[PDB]
Amino acid sequence: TIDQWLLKNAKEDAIAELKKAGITSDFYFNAINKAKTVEEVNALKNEILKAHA
Repeated sequence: TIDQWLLKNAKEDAIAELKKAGITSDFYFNAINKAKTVEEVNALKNEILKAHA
């Protein structure tokens, strides 16, 4: 039982506060859904800190 996988939950609760940080790229926001859990969504955001910029 791992339907939680699909995710699609932290991508909006996180994008709603990251779009203000300035990062407006779509390569990170779109990949925010591929995340597995909330730790994977917020985790990808921490990657833009280095992977990007």
